[PDB]
Amino acid sequence: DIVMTQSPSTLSASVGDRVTISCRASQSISSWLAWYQQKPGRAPKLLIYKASSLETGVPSRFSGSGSGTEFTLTISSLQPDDFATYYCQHYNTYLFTFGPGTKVDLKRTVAAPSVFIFPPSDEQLKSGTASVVCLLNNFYPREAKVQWKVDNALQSGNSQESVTEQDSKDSTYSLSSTLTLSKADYEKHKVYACEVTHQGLSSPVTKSFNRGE
Amino acid sequence: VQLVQSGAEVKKPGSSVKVSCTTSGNYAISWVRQAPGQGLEWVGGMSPISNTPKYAQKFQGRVTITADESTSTTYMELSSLRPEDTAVYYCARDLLKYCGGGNCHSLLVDPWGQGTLVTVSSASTKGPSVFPLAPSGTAALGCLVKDYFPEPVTVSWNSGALTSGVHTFPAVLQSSGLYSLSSVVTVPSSSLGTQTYICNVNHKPSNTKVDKRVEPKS
Repeated sequence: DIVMTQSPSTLSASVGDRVTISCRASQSISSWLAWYQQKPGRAPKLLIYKASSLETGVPSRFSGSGSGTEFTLTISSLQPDDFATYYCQHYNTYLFTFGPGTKVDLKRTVAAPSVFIFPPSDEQLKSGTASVVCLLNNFYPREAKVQWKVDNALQSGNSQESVTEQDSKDSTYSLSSTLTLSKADYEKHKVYACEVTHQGLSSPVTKSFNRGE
Repeated sequence: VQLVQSGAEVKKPGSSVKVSCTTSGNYAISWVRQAPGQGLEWVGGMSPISNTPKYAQKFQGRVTITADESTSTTYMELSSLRPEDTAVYYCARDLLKYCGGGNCHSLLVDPWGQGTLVTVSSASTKGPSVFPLAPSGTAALGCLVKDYFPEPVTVSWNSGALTSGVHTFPAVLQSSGLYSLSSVVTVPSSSLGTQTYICNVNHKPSNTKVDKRVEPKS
């Protein structure tokens, strides 16, 4: 019944910034709202309960506000430890229900990806499959679009992407997209291309090869 | 204070799993899971008011939570397992914290357990195939580490002598049920053909180790 939503899904900010993130309940939930912090692959930590009560031991730069359907979490001066995902949560005697989370990453200047394409190896082809890999290296911000084109035809459904965590030195992301085809399908076409759209690029960048060259 | 959890499990689809949480000096325990790439999802727990179980609607009819007070242990048994049940399952104490107007409220309070990974899969343990991502300023090259189960693999370059510029991507689960990952490195173009680049892949579950030299293609 009760649906918790959060906005924005992502926020980029600098150390020292004042950050505010929002949580909405689909119906009034009084002050029955908590906020949790989670770092990747680690148990979350309770920050705030009763909408505005700081949990014991939590740094006072965190505060919460709101009642009813609209709630906010504010960090008065964002610190290095605070890059994380934040979840709100409604609690009652029968259930707990979490919002979807807001991920806060570290702002830096825009950086366009360096793009590379890799044909399948002859060794993999000998076993009947072709993996074609497109690499986007060291870019910021995270939003990026990869489109595979095979003899100009836009591909859908036959690729998977993976992204690194933000780099601890240069604050960038890197991303791989892998197009997987059977050997027989791979041999039906000639031109394999990865087209990358990113706001650091005025025009999309395409890397391509001709099969067998 | 500590919540000690049982260990990681690989379970076939359709089967059931029973995960445990034991307190270190009795509390009401709740279970929250996180599937790969997804948010936190409450599963169910013992109520600190009624000392009886409460379940999220999505799992009602498929999860049973029990507690043996004589061993300070609470159990979550999830049946008819599906691929989307693959997740880290965390336990936490559900602790009555405050009251307002005669109504008292409980929260999931620190510390949580470390989590238990439940992987729902029919796949058998299998080591990867390793293929080169051959290089064509700055050049990129890499290794494709394909078709292994379960996670993880590790990848190093030149037996650890090459670390700068390396990105080893998180694995993806393929439709086949096997994992795949690539590891890439950027190097000076001028070093190609004089220097030797080898990826060292280790998959401990299958005790497989593979070294693959990555060179420009003729």
